[PDB]
Amino acid sequence: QVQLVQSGAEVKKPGSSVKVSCKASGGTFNTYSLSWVRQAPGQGLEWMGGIIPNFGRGNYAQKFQGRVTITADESSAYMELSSLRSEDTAVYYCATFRLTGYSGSGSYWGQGTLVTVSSASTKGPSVFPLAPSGTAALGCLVKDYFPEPVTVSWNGVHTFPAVLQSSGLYSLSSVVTVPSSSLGTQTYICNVNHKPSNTKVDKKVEP
Amino acid sequence: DIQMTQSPSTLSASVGDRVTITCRASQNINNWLAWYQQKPGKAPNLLIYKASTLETGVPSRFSGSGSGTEFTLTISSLQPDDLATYYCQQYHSHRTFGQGTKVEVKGQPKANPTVTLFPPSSEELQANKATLVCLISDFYPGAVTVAWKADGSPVKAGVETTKPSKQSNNKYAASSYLSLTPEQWKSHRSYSCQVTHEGSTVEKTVAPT
Amino acid sequence: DQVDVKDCANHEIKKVLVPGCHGSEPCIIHRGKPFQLEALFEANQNSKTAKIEIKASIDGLEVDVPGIDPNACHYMKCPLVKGQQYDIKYTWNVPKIAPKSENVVVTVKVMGDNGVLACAIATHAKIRD
Ligand SMILES: [Cl-]
Repeated sequence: QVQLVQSGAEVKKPGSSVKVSCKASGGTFNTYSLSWVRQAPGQGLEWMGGIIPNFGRGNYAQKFQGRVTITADESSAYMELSSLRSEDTAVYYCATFRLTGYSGSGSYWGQGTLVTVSSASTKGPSVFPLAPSGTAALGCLVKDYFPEPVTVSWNGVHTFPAVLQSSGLYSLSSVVTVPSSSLGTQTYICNVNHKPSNTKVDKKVEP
Repeated sequence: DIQMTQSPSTLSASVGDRVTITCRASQNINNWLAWYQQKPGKAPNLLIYKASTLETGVPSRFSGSGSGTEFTLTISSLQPDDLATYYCQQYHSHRTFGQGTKVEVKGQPKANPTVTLFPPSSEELQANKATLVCLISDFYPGAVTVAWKADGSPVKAGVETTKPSKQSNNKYAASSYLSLTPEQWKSHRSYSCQVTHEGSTVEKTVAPT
Repeated sequence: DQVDVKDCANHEIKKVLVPGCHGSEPCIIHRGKPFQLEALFEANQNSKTAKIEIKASIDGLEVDVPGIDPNACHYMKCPLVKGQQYDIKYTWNVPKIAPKSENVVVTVKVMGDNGVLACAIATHAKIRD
């Protein structure tokens, strides 16, 4: 399948610059235009710029001209944003679109990269088990991390949006609902990935 | 610079209604107009390209039209899956996205919340902290109030509660966290998480044990 | 035949010709094939120099145009004399891998000693097999 893989989320200091990568697999950017689009939390989609890889240089929205550079070959594209300010906090996506001389949309989106512009350090979460006491409910508490995002998997599943404490740190929870009879005889571990602190933690949840 | 003016910013309608979203371009964009749908917590997905061409797999209820500077997206019969933010995008000269139209789908049946309350883990207590976790799912409409009690007395403090957020099944979830000292946890006979939705209260209680 | 272009200067370009294209009909540029263009223009100034600047876009995104000689004085007798007419012929090699597009914009600007000699925008070109 055509998949665009982007660099992981990170914390960048104000005045620093960030280089986001977008790698194509299962195909190439040949026959496609490549665009970088940002979405600040609660805000609309904004086009930063785009390129026809190997045929042209980066094209840029005048608001972003001179602070954004976009470069690209047939398998990798990059967006660099310099002089980062708090207003640059956003999910950055790479998106393809078929050239108009070909058939189909050729529309594919990366998973997106949350860039947090902040003076605060990354902080890995503590992971605690939520022991269960028709069905039983078990999960884990992913406590006091910064910035977002965290991702969760197990070994039916509900991952709740994070809460932000007055501390400025986040906490989230994931829940698996299982038959009471399977509790005595089956093992549950939750797999918490916090990329921005490079943290991966697995915790056993037993009665 | 080509500017896209999208109207309305927010649209409320019932299931089965016909909704139309308008996008105007500050200059000619020919037929180079796209429509994307962004469901909550998800990446944007293409619905229409070249003004009227449906992307593969998009339902027939979605249609696109235009007057060269004026373009419209129509949902012939609004469904709960259509709750999302819709954005027009010109691709004639560079690319410009409209401000987006949030579509709210009204008239759906009430659903009361499932409430799950977890006491502090032995492991968190080992770390000299204590968090009660109250998880709220499958409710509609997407508003709830959470009150925490200690031995029946209201707890006004150490309460952190999320805004409601849409599930993939078009009901809502939320979380409330109560931060305690381990001394407060063991020194009280019980704590309760009490969620009220449309005048119905679901109460869950835990005790150190 | 004569094709339609939009003047971005003061109507110095009198005619643009492209064999196999006509007026404002789609003008197909075939990949891997030579493309012939002729322009007739009146000099609006005496100029030692004529520098040609080509901006091209594919689906609203700028692309580099390879194989263009920037010195237009290579294809006509410079210095230009104000009010005299110059005919310039050029065959452009279309890359075999040229990006196929139904939305192509070509802007050709010729700059002289004292600013713009000539400017035209062509929007009817389509890149196909
Ligand atoms: Cl935009």
